[PDB]
Amino acid sequence: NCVADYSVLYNSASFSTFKCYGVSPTKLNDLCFTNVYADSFVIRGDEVR
Amino acid sequence: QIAPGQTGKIADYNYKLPDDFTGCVIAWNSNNLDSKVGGNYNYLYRLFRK
Repeated sequence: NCVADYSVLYNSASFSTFKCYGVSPTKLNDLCFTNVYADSFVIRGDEVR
Repeated sequence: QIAPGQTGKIADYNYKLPDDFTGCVIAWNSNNLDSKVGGNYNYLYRLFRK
């Protein structure tokens, strides 16, 4: 129940692992979704793989 | 980012490589050639394009 601007994240120039699976990273701004689930985390470097 | 099918500020806003490349991208370190103590700002980079 809110509008998502994924360009702020995609062009945030602060990430390093912005991989997308099943959706083109550049096409979130066009697609509409029933809901998102954002899972918070804190893991080590070698383990981001 | 210098390889076909990729994205990023260089791959999207500097120099796009088509998905059907035939060639090689060769690169090496240039720490002792291109860097100076006070900073070498002679290499320019864009972050914004239409």
